[PDB]
Parts: sequence; structure tokens; C-alpha cells
Amino acid sequence: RSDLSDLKVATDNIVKDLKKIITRISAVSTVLEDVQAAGISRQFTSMTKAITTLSDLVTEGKSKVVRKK
Amino acid sequence: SDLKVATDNIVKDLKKIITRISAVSTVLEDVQAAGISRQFTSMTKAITTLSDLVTEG
Amino acid sequence: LSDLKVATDNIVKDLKKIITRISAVSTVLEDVQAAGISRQFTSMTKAITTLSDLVTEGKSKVVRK
Amino acid sequence: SDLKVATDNIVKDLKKIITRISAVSTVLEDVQAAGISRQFTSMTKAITTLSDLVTEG
Amino acid sequence: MNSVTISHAPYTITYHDDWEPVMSQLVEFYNEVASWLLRDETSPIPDKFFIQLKQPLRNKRVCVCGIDPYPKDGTGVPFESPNFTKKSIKEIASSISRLTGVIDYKGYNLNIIDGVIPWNYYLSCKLGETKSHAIYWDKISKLLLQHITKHVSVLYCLGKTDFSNIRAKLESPVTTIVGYHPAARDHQFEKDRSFEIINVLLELDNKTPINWAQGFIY
Amino acid sequence: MHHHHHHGTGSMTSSADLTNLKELLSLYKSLRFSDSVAIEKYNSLVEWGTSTYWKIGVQKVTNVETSISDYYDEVKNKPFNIDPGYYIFLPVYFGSVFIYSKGKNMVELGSGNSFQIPDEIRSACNKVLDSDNGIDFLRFVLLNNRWIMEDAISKYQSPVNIFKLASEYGLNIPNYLEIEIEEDTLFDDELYSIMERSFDDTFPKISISYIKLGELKRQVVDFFKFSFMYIESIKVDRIGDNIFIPSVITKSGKKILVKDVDHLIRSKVREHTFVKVKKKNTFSILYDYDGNGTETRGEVIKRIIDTIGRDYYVNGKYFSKVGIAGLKQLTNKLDINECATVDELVDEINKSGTVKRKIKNQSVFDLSRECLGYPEADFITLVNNMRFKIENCKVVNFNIENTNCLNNPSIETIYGNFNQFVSIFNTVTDVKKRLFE
Amino acid sequence: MDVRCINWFESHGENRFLYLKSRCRNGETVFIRFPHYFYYVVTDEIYQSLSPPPFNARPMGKMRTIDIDETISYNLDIKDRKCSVADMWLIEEPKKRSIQNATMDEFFNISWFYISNGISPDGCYSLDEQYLTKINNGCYHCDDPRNCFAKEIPRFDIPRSYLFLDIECHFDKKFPSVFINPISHTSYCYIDLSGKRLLFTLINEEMLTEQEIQEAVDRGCLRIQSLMEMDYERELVLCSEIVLLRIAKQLLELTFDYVVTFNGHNFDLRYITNRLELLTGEKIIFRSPDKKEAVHLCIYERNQSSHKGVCGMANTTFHVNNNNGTIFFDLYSFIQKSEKLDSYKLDSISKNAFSCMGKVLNRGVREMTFIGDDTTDAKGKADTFAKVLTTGNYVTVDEDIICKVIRKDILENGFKVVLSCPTLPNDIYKLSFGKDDIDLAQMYKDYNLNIALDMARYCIHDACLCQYLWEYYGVETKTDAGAATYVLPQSMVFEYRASTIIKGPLLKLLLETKTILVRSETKQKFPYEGGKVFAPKQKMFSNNVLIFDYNSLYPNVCIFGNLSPETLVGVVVSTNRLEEEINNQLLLQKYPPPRYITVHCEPRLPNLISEIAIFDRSIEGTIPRLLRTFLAERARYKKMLKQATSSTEKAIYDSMQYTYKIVANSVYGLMGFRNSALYSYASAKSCTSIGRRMILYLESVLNGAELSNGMLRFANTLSNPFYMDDRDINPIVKTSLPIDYRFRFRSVYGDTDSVFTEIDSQDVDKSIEIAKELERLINSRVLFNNFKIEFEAVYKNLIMQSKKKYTTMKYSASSNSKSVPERINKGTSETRRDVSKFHKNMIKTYKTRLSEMLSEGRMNSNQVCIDILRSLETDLRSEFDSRSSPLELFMLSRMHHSNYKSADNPNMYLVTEYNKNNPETIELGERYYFAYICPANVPWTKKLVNIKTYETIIDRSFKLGSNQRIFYEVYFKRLTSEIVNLLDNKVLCISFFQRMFGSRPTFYEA
DNA sequence: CGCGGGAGCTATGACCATGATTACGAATTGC
DNA sequence: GAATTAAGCAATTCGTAATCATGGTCATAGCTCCCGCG
Repeated sequence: RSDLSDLKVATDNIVKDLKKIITRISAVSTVLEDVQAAGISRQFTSMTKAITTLSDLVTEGKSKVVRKK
Repeated sequence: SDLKVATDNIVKDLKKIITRISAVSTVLEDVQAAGISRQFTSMTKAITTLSDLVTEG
Repeated sequence: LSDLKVATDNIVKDLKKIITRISAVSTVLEDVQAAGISRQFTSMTKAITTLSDLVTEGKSKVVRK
Repeated sequence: SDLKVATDNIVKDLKKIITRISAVSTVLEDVQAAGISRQFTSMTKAITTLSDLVTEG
Repeated sequence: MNSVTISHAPYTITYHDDWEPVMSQLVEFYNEVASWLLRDETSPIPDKFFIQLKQPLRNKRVCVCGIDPYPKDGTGVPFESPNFTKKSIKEIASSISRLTGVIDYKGYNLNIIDGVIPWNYYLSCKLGETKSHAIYWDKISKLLLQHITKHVSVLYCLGKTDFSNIRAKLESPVTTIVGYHPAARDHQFEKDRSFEIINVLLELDNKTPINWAQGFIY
Repeated sequence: MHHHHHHGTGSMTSSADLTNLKELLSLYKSLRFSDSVAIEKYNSLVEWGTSTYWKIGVQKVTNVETSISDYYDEVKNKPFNIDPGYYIFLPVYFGSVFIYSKGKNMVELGSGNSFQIPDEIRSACNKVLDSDNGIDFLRFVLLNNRWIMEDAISKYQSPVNIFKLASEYGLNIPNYLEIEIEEDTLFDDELYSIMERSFDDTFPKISISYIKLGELKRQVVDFFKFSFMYIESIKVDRIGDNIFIPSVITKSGKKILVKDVDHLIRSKVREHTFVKVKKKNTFSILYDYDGNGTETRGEVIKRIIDTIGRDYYVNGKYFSKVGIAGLKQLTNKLDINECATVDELVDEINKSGTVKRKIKNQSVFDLSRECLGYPEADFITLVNNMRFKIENCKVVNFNIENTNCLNNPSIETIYGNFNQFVSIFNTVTDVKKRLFE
Repeated sequence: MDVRCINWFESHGENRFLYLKSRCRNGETVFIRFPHYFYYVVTDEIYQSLSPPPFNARPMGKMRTIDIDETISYNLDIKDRKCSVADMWLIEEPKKRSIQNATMDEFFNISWFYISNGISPDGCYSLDEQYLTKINNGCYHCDDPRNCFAKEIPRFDIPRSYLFLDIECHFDKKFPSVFINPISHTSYCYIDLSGKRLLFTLINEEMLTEQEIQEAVDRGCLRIQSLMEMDYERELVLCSEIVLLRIAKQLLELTFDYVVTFNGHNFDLRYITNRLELLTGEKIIFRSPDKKEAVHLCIYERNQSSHKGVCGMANTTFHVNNNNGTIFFDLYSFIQKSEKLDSYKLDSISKNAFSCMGKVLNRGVREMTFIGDDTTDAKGKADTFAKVLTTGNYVTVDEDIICKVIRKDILENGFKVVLSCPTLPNDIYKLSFGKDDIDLAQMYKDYNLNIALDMARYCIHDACLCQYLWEYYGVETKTDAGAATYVLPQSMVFEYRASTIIKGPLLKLLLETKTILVRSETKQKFPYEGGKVFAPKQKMFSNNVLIFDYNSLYPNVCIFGNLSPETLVGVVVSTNRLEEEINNQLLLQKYPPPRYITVHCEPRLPNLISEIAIFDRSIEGTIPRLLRTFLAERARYKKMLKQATSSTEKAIYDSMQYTYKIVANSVYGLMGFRNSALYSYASAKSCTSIGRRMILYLESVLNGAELSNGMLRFANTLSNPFYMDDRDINPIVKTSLPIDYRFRFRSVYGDTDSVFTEIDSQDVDKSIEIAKELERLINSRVLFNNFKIEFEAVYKNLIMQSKKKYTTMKYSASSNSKSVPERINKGTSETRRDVSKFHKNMIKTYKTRLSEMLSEGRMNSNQVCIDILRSLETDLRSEFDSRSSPLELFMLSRMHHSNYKSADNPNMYLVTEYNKNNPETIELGERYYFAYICPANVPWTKKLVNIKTYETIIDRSFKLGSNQRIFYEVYFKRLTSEIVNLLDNKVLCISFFQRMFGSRPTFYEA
């Protein structure tokens, strides 16, 4: 917000912050693999809805930044 | 419901990320489009592995 | 088991997955602490202390001397 | 109800790893022993950081 | 610069390096037309048939094409008259003097101008006859003018009836000007401004305009 | 039958075809400068040249990029030392760049379309071109309904006396200052700021062009900083009787100037998103960049109208208003005094000979289209997709046939205002009936 | 003094004179010299404003001058057309005079001589000898062509003189050169004023040895040494080449009515005059009838530049600069202009022309006897074949086998000839005069006296073949018909295209109607829409298809709509629909539908949405009165053809009605042509629009037409589309047919002027009777004013590949079911000249096989697709492996021109490489045989790159080398594409085309 | 213990090759 | 020496060349860990 003389520092911020949230989501990936290997019974329909919402959000993010010319 | 609120604040923080990249994404350069398309495709590979791991088990 | 190369390769490649998973546990715990929900970490502290005792015993028993 | 059984499975896998290192440890030889010792320094650094995150409140 | 053998009376054709790709066919046609051509007393000297082959074609950008040499006292260079008794070169000198304003001239020569190759279509004519050796020089003229129009940019033809078929006589499209003959009646060569058109068409092809005052002989 | 030639050739050696070829050469040398009409004339004349002389050095053109950058040079954003000598300084203005070449139409840079200009500006430009033949073109700037001559690029003469003549026939000009220098003064930001201050024009300038006395290929010099300011809203401002300018507004309140509607929509300005601007000392100037979003042309126009308001439509370079429209809009487009009915209007048109001649020459549909300020091709596209019920040259009932035109929101806004268009068109048919029948 | 006009011709410079070659009843040739003037038309005030007085000025009466300018109007405030009636004068000028504002300057001075003096160029005239001033023997001067050429006596027969010739030249290379190769043979057909048809051939004695010369003398061929010893009565005469060329010069200097030679101006007469300048220096001197001027024979190359695209040079015709009145006629140029054949050399022209059916009565081991008469072929075809066989030497049998004639007997109504032919099974074969199975270069290489006499026979066959092609095409009757109709000199009839041949009768029309058409503004460019070609609704028809063709549709369109440039009231255009509806309402009120017709056309500009042209029908214009004159005179000459008994008068009237048909069809095309004197973009576009509307109207009434209970029910209301008409609009129409007929009519296809109606019946005679009923019912009720359809044919098993491409059998109105089917092929590969004869033959046989499956019954297309693909696969592999079919069957053709947008077109470069390498010069408009040639060492190729670089032009001297081969793969690709376009299912066809050539085949979409 | 050198995986945009699409022009017929 | 003509478009097929879908390959940034030297 306000004024940015160069955008590129905020671009470095969003690259590092999105790297952080990739580390979070890989962490929950390989600990959900851990609790699946533990053998406890779970119901992950709400997780399926949550990753469907996440997929819709990341396709909305990718639909207007990926293709040039 | 620890994973529920975990996926909840990942959804919230990622939606904040989507809003700020929507604010800045009108004016992105070419090598920026290349790098952030690479980074986004890595993240969608991560959620594809998530979908496979929670579908197969 | 001859020349102990396969056993050393196994105990190198497994502990990288182990440190990846315990860094994942720390990362998701930081995430759920940043959620704002109140949580209690008594049994987690007990498990962390006993695995710290076991890994210090392993470090004392793995010395080359 | 899931992180405690996750770290319980971590403790069980570490028990298996510790028992097999104790089985092979009649001979180790110095370079891989020093490598495993530096891996154990990384182990206790990760454990120290997670202990800080559970004692910070 | 280059020479090839000829079985007939000129016995030698001197040509420039850019005149090379038509010379085998020109010798082939001349070796069948010359045995019948050299019976008639030609208005140019038979050793002066191919003077214009000694001129390069890359520096030329416009070609002034006549249908034949002058029927009397043929120099062998088209529109060249040291005596300056020919009416056609007098009208060329009059039109270029109307272009430049230079009225104090002794004679005119289209050969000495940079970028201008004066050309006779039929390279020879009989003494006192017009278009006499047309059947001898037909395919030779088609070949040589096709080479010129492959090289030069603008073709200027000094005849309306004579050069009416000039698009048929040339296989490649070239900027062609079928102008009026200088000796034509009703003063149509006095009326037209074809050398101005030559200059304008050369600046349309991004070429250097012709200094027409170079051709005056003082 | 050789009284008819073997293959007859025309009088292409004559002086009339010489003058036609010289016109071809002069129009080819100004091919990028000319409009579409002179480009079509050039294509027809190249076709004539191929028909007569069997080959022409130039070729027929289909699309020509309208750029006068051959008479300009690459712009620099660094401070630079200047050579000693005489220098004339002309400001370069923010608005859309237009040129008035020798084809007597108003050529637009980047598209080549001929723009419609008022009659007094057209007459002043014609008098300027007829007074001095050596002018290649007249560079103009369109912003806020003011046609101002940014520069007058010519080969032989200076633009100073040309600008003096443009002041004489009524064309608006910037202040010209002939300031000479002695040493190699570094043209920094402070000297540029004091030069813009000494220009003393309230109109927005983007850069400064310095003019040599005897040297062509003139240079523009621009100092700016690329900035990215967050956007609060897009607000419209009144610059005419009916039309509006876009003006995009930040959180702090700094007014970022927008060149036109096409400049706003080609950069894809979205609410609460960052934009690329050229930061100046006083004003804020939006950069001439292209947006990188996936949103299409019709959808970005639709959302810009939806943010501004559904009673707005795109009219060329400027937005416009719809509403009630009676006799006063026809009055102000007829530049005469106010009317209450048809009878006083037709009597004072009978008093005004020039207004009556303009009514006679212009068609009724064109007059009623210019009354409400409609775009030309967009309104033709709207009318060409719908049917009418007509009695005595009056649209007593109209219905729309093709719904597919209504996805464009400008067409939908003109269709909403078509009732007022029908009322004004019935008024102008009544006027043309009581004058010439 | 009774004369009949032979030719009109002008003096070659100096004093400009116009001469008339004319023939009396006793056969004495009469020359009349006229002072040829530059005629100009000015008004009265311009005529008095002339500072130099005119040489002559005849009062032309009050003639209206109308400004024919197509100015578009965006409203109905249209100013009236600028009609200015003034006294007008014919400014006859001996020299060319530039007169400001002089009207009617588009017309020829020869046409102005014709119309103003009342002279028809094909007319018999009783001359008043007081106006004739004698110059010398046989030549007169007429200073007053009005009163002298006033009595038009009817036509009388004349003894026309002729010189049909052809020459042979020696050659060791591909083509002879003039300077190094002597002339071997000059044959002539000397038809003089007495009718004594002399066929004599000159033998070159310099190509024979002395003992060979005396052997030729002992064989009966007399030998001469000069001109005075020459006798035209003996058929074979030996001489030196100088004496031969002096005989040629003496014959060409004779004032024949027609010297006719096939490819003669380009090759034969040019070679004669050039070799005459070579060996002796003499010149063929053409002298004027008054003998003031004398010109030499110089073949001037006349090139016809095209008018489309780059306007490049399209055709080249060669002519003779004679001023003695002889119509030096090149048959090569004439049949190039008229006929559409693959090659225009004399062998193919004689093969197409003189084709006859010959039955076999006697068969031998090598001598096979053919008999042709009126039973074998049509009437007059066998007599024509006997006439050609009188001097003929070789007969081509069944398009493939060329046979030398051993003995020829001329019957009373046919021919009897034995042929050097193998024994053949069938009884009836096609006999034609095709190619000649000799190798003329080797035949000249080993040249002896038997060779000399055989090519003397071939040379006299070619010289008489000029006569047989002259009489076959009716060129004297077509010449007289073009002279009378186009109002041109008889030499000028075929040498001019549509604009000059319309400028004569338009001049007639403008002087009867007292009308002047002027164009003050420049003529700008628009494209427009032509006729509406409908999509064929079914690709195949097992049922009969009725052909209802309009009787000269676009002339009836112009006469009906008054579509002339001056009757155009205005062009109403609209950029928007609202102005379009305002203009529609104001067109309904302002211009009433009976007096004015509103033609809704396409927009001429992309911003316009409508364009309506208004035509005043209170008085008729130039185009309708000209076309009414053309159609009335064509009907009149067809009526006199019906009341003619002699074959000569029948030929004259048939050529008259044909020439009027050609000029009436030409009036359409000259309205759309920008530079024509008939140009009117609004009238031409309205002509196409009204003709399209009539096509839609006739298709719409015939779509779903049901003939039930002896009553015809049209589906749509029988309304005149242009205006409300007084005639009945009831669609249910009484017939004159039996009640039991319950048949459905479906308009499946529609041409520019033809509507194809498919009746569900399959009986032929029933379809013909019902269709004649439909034709008369349509002409009585459906159509209106001058619009009449003529029923052309019943199409049995009509096979339509696409639009304008169909193959069918003809069952005409005169024909019946008992008559033999006649093959009409339109637009497909048999008429295509870019298609090899192998492709034509196989598409004919396979289309006949698919016609046979359609005639046998309803059976599935998958199995038939399979068996046609198997048979095609077998035939194409057998053709690729065996190569049994000859070079001629795989040989394409192309017309050479210079109308090319790209200068580096491989067609232009290919013909340039041929003319640069090979001694044969291909002119502009020449049709050259080409084939696809690659070296034989390459294998079978699936993919194709650089196909047009494989083009090589094939001539008569070309032989296929051992290392070279024909590229058969592109022939199989084109042929297989044409098979699979006819086939139904795409899936097997794409698989076959990919397994055979490895590409995706293009399929037509209906 | 802490960060640099280096080496290897790993997608990923830019670029090149191949083949299918389509405008584009000539040839040709039709009416 | 010069001197003018010159039929319209609809529609199909075949070859050529510019353009683009698809796919292979190659630099290339990320990026992640192994080893290491102080």
C-alpha cells in the first residue's frame, strides 16, 4: 500500500512468504502421511473440501499471471 | 480439529497472498511471470501430492 | 552384512526423513500457535523430554573415540 | 488428537532406529561416525527449537 | 575486360563481367544470324556492334532504349553523335536543356552519364533503313534487354509504335517508360517530360536521381 | 490495323502523370504521417503505377504504424550535458498525441484513424498549412477538449513563427522560450523544474522537447521515477458539456492523470490494485503500459463502467453521460440561443444562414447522433442490430432484434438513451420538414 | 451496280483513306475508296464556337445528352439526371483534332463511318456510279457514302477467293530456325474467283540430289526454274527455295478474300517472308487498291493485356499488315479465342473437330476397313470426315491407335478407308484425325524422295486442313454475322473483344434513340455479388432431375428492370437500419412500384448496410432497347433459319443468331466492366440482384411442388417479388396432365440462370412430359413480362460432386427414353484441362460403376467403399509398377500468360526456362502440355515437397529418358482425392489416403 | 557451531523441429 | 512517328508459404543437501 518506488522488494516479500506457506503445506503433507502411517481411523471429507477450495484459490491465482503474449 | 484450524489459517493466509498478488499482478514483468509461475506450479504440484495422498490413503 | 556400507547409507537416509518430519512437526505447531487457538502442550513436552533423553543417550553411544 | 499419535509414531521409529544403531555399533569407523554425530547435532538443534516453541507459551 | 570468340566478321566481343550470363546464348544466336546479317552494309561498323557490352550494368540504374542505330553514320554507341547532325539526339539535347536550363552546349551524349546506359534494341540497322535487321536482332535484343532490365531499375523506351510490345519482349517486370520517339511529329517529344519521370521513378525506387546535365558536351 | 498500336501504351510520359508521380513520391515520403484516406489514395496511385509503368519501387500498404519517431530520437531519463548554442524549448504535453499532416485530416498516432475535429480548429490548421507549404505535419495533443499544438516539425523554418501564426488564427500554443547556453550545463532535475515553471502553463506536461535552430532530428528529454501507488477509486470529472475524463484516485488523494479511456482500459486499472505511474515534481502521470491480467476487453470495459456507474458509456477518448435530452442539447450542439419549441428554433435557423447551411449539408441521423454525443461506429453497430416502426420519418416504436450487441455496456447505455435519441431525432426531422419542405 | 462487301480496311499512313473490298455478281472485285475522317460529336454552341471550321458537319437532330454518373444518395433528395437536349453536329475531320467537351468520343471512326452513312458492313448494295470516281482499274472513290450506299438489295451468293496454306521446315533440333534451316514444303489450297479448288504443293529441290530430282520428275512431279514456268494445276512441283519463296510471295501478294493459315502469322507466313529477305532480299509487297502506297509483310505482335489482378499481358495474337483487302486469317488465334481444348496445335484441333463413327465391314491382319455413313454417326459428320479424308493420311482410332491410310474411297454419303490397324474386337469405333506417328526430326535426317512425297502429303493435308477447319467452324458465315451484328469490318470481327464489338450496335442504338451517354466524374472501384449458385441438397440422385433454364436470363433482367445507366434515377444507400427503413418508406411513396423498380442490392461499401437502385420504366434505356434489339434479331434470324432449305443460307442464319446470342450475353459483362462504354455498376449489380431474385423465386415455387390429382400445387404464393402485379398469385394451378400422377418436386440445385428440380419419378418419358407441362405452366403463370424459361434436359443419375461440378446423362426435350443417353459433364475433371487423361478415364469408369450400383438398387456404402478402394488400390499399384500407359495419357496442360502478382512464380519461370533453353517459343495465351518428371532412381514417395518445381513442359520433340520418369504419385493423389470426395464415409477414406500418400485428404462440405 | 563452495536433482520457460491449418494465388469451368 | 482495348462473379482444386498446435531439447533458476574450513 501507499507508495512503492520499486515493486521488486515487495515481490521478494511475496516470494519468500509463499515459500513459507509451501513449507507449512509440505509440513502438513508429511505429518498427515505420518498420521496415516500411524493407523488411526480418520474421516477426511472436510479435508477434501478444504483442498478443493485451496485448488480453486490457486487456480484463481494462476489464471492471470502464468501466460504472457 | 488441529488440522482443521491448520488448513483454515493456511486458507486465510493464502487468500491474503492472493489478494496482494491480485493487487500487484496487473503490472508484473516477464521474468517475474516466469519465476512466480514456476513457484505456483511447484505449489500446485504440492497440493496434487496432497490430493493423491488423501485420496489413496 | 559385509563392509557396513549399506547400513551406514540406511542410517544416513532415514535420519534425513526423521529431521524433515520433526521440522514439519515444529512448523505445523508454529502454524497452529499462529492460528490464535488456545492449546496445551503437557504430553508433547513429556514426549519431547523423553525423546531428548533417548537421543542424548544415542549421541553418547555413537561416539567414534 | 493427532499430533500426539504422530509424535508417538516418531518415537517408535526413533526406537527402531536407536535399537538398530545399537546393534550395528560394535564397529562404526570414524568418518561415518562423525557424520552421524553431526546429524545428531542437527537432531538436538531441531529438538531445542521445538522445545523453545513448546515452552514459549 | 572479357572476350569470347566469334566465327563471323567482328571476330571478337568485348564484354564486362556482369554481361557474362547472356554471352553463351548471345554467341549462339549471333553465330546463326551473322552469316546473313553481314551481307548488308550495316549503319554501325560490325566491329562497333557491341560497344555497350563494355559498360557495367550495376552502376546503371536507368536505360535509354532506342529501337535501332541511326541509319546513316552509325557510331555504335546509341544516341552518340560527334557531328551532332542527328535529329533524335538534338531533341534529347533540347529536352535535357529544358530540364536544366543549360542552353550553351556543343553536343549531347547519353553514354557519359552516370547511371544511364543508352541502348539500341536492334543493335544494327541497314544504311538508310529503319528496323531492317529486326529479324536478326529479335532474340538477341530480347535476351540483352532482359539482362539490362534484370540489372537496371527503370527502362526508358524511345518509341511508341516500336516499343509497344515491351512487356512481352521482357520476361521480368521492370519499370518501363514507353516514351515518344524524339523524331516524332506533332511535337509530342517536345510536349512530354519523360526525363523528369525517370528521376521521379528512380527516387521512388530509393535510387540516386540522374544528373542529366552530365550528358552535355561543351 | 497498326493505326491502333500493337499493344497500346497510355500518356504516362505526359506532364500530368509526372505531377501525379510527384504527388505519389510526396505522399510516400509522408506515408507514416498521413491518415487512412491518403493511405488508400497512395494504394490506388501505386496500383496506377503498376498499371502504367509495369513496376513501382514502392508497394501497396495495408497497415501502417503511425510513428513520427523518425523525426525524433530516443528519450533519456538521466541528467546529461548539453552542447553550447541557440536552443528553443517546447514542453511535451500529457494527452493523446495527434498529427495534422498534408492530407488535411487529423491523424492519430498508434492507430492511424482520422479524428473528428471542430470546424474552427480545422480552418485554423488549414490556414496554417496554406500559409506555409514547408510544414510536414502539425503535432497536436488532445486532453480535456482542448486541441493544443505541441510542436510544428518542419525542415526549413523554425517553429517559433509558426507558433506565432498559430496564435494568430486562434490555435492554442504553449509558451515558447529561446534560452541560449554558454557552457556544458548539466540538464538536471532542478533546471528542468525551473524550465517547466518558466513555461508557466497550467496544462499537464510530461516532458520537454528542445529545438535546434539549424539541426533536425529533435530530441525529447524526460525525467520521472517509476512508482507503484495503491488505488482507492476511479472518479470522473467534467471537461465538457456532456463528456467526462477518467481520473484515478489513490488512498492519499493524489490525482493520477489518465490520458483517455483507451489509456485506462489498455493498462487494465482495477480497483484496489497497484498501477504503474511516472512520478513528477507536481503531477502524477500514468505509464503507457499494457495490463497483464486475463480479463478481456469487453469485461474490463464492463467492470470500469460498473465501478463508475451504469449510466456511462465509452465515447472514443472520453466517457459520457446519459439522461433526459430535449431541445437544449440540440441548441448547444447548434451553438445558438435557447429554445422552448420547434417553431422558434426553425425561425432562428432561418435567420442564421451558416446554421441553415450546416443543417442542409448534414443528414438528420448524423445531426441527431452528434446531438447526444454518440460514437460513430458503436451507434451504427447498435442501430444495425435492431428494427424500427416508422411513420412520417418518425420512430413511433422500436424493438431490439439482436441481444448479442448488449454485452458491450456502451451499446447498452446508448440503447437505454435511445428513447431520448428518438425524441431528438423526431425534433430534427420536424425541423428539416419545416425548412426544406 | 450490285456489290457484296468482302472487307473494309484502312490506308497505312500518308493520306488516311478507308477502302472497301467488294464483289459483284459476275465475280469482278470492286474497290471503293472513302476519305476516312475523325468523327466528333459536339453540341450546336460548341460547333459554332470552333475557331477552325469543320471539314464536314451533318445535322444530327435534337439528341439528349445524359450524365451517367452513379452518385450514391443517403436520402431521397435525389437530383434529376442531367439531360440536355441540343442540336448536334458530326465533325468529320481528316486529321485528329482535340475538341473540348466533345461527346461520344468512345466510339470508333469506322463505326461512325458505318452508322452515319447507313452502311451495314455485311450488306449488298446497289451503288450509284455518279458518286463513284474511278481511280484505276477496279478501284473507285466515293465522296458521298450517304446517297451512294442507299439501296440495300438482299443477299446474293459470291465467288469468294481463298488461299489455305501450311508450310514444313527442315529441323534437326526441336524447332526450325529461319536463318539456318531451309523450307522443305509449301502447300496451298488455291480457291480462285472461278471456284477451281487447286491443291498444289511445292517441293524444295535443294534438299534432293539430282538423280533424286529426275526420279521425282519421272514419278510425275514437274520441275521449274522460275516463276513463269510455275503451274498451279499440278499438285507436286519441284523448285529451288528461292523460286519456292517467289511463288509464296506471288501467292500472298494476290488479292484473295481470305488467306488462312494455321499458326501461320506466328510461324508459317513469318518464316516465308523472313526467308524471302534472306535468300533473295525480296519482300511480300502489299499494294493499296488505288496503288498509292505499298507496304511489306511484317508480322506485328498484338498482345492483349488482362484486366484482372496485376493487369499483366494475357494473350498474344499475330497478324499481317496488309492493305490490299485480304483477310489474312490465323486459325490458331481464332480457335484459341473460341474453343476450349487441351492443346491448340493442329493435331488435337483436327482430333476434336473431325471425329466420326466408323463401323467395320472387313477385318485383316494389318489392313482394317472402316465404313462410316449416316447410320453410324449424325448427319453430315461422315461427309465431313470424307472431306477431310480426301487429303488425309493418318486416322487415329479410339483415341489411342494411330493408323496410316493405305487406300481411301469417297462414298456418296460417307467414306471408305482401310487402315494400318491391328485386329480389334468391337464393331463401332471412333475415327478421328489425331496425332501422327512419325518422328519428323529423324525423318528429315535420312531425307529421301519417299520421305519428301510423304511429308508433301502431310503438308497438303495441313493446308487443306485449314480449309476443313474453316468450313467446320463456319468462319465465313461467322465473319459476315459479326460484321453485320457488331458493325465492324470483316477483318476486325474476331480480333476485338466485347467492348469494341458492342460499340457498333450501341452507336446504332444511340442514333435511333437520340441519346448521348457521358461520364464526367472518374470511375471508381467496387466489387459486387454475381449470381446465386445454390448448394446441391443431395450429393447423389437416383431420381430424374429436371433442368429449367431461363431463356437468356440477364438480357431479360435488363429489359424487364430497365437497367440502363441513364434510367438509373439514383442509388439510395444507408449506413444504418433506421435510415434504411426511412428510405424504404420514402421509396414506397416517392417512386411507385409500376413505373419504378426498387432493386435491393448488396452494399458497395462496408459501412453501408443497404443499397437500393431505382430505375425509371416510363421510357426504356440503352441497355434494354439494345438487348431487345439483340433478342428480337436473334429470334428473327432463328425464324429465317427455320424457313431456310439450302445449307449455305442455313449456315449464314445460324451464324447470325449465334452472333446475336454472343453479343446479347456480352451486354451483361460489359456493364460490370469498368472501362467499357456500357459501364454501369448500379445497373450491373441490379442485374445480378434481380437475376438472383428470379432464381430464388423459381426455386422457391419449385421447392416442395406437388403435382396431385392432375393439379399443380406450388408451395409458396405466386407473387411477383419486385412489385405487386395484376396477374394471378394462386399457387394451385390446373394442368393438362392425367389425374393419376402424384409426384413431388424438389429444387435441389440452382445455377446462375438454371434451376435444377428433382422429380421423384424415375421414368424418362413421363418426366419429360410432366416437365414440358411444368415449363408451359411456369411461362404462363409463374413468370411474368419477358421472363421465359426453356426446358433443357432431364438429368438421369445426376452426380454432383459440389457446386458447378456435376456429371450426368442428357435427356433433352426433343429426346425420349428410346434415344441413346448423351454424356453431359460440367465442371468436373473431364472438362478440366489441368487433369490428365488417365485421371479422366478412371473417374469416368468409376463414376459409371457407382452409377451402376445406384441403378441396381439400394445397397450399403461401406461395402462399395471397400471394393472401390480395393479396385483403386489394385489399379494404381499396377499403373505404378507396370507403367504400361503411355506419356500422352499422363500429360497436363496450362495457358501461359504474364498476369502474375508475383514475379517469381514457378509457372512464369518455367515457361521462361523453356523459351530460353528450347527453340520453341511459347507465346502469351499459348497452351502448353506439361507433365511431372522426377528421376527414376527415387523410390515411391509419400510426402510431397516442391511439386511445382517438378513441372516440365512437354512438346512433340520431347521423349521420356531412361533415367527420368513420370511423377505418378501426384496423379494418384489428385485422382484418389476425387474418388474419396464422391464416397460417403470419411473414416475408411482417410485411412486409405494416409496409407497410400501419408496426408490428410481434403473433403468437400455440402 | 556457522556459512561458503560445490554437486546434483528438478521442474520450467525459451527455443527449435515437425506436422497440421489456413490465407493466397493460379488454373479452370460455369452461367 | 503515332494511332488504344481490356466481359462480371461463384466456386472448386492444387500447390506454396506464413502461422500455429504439439512435442522434444536445452539453458536456467530454484533449491536442497553434502562436505568442508575456520
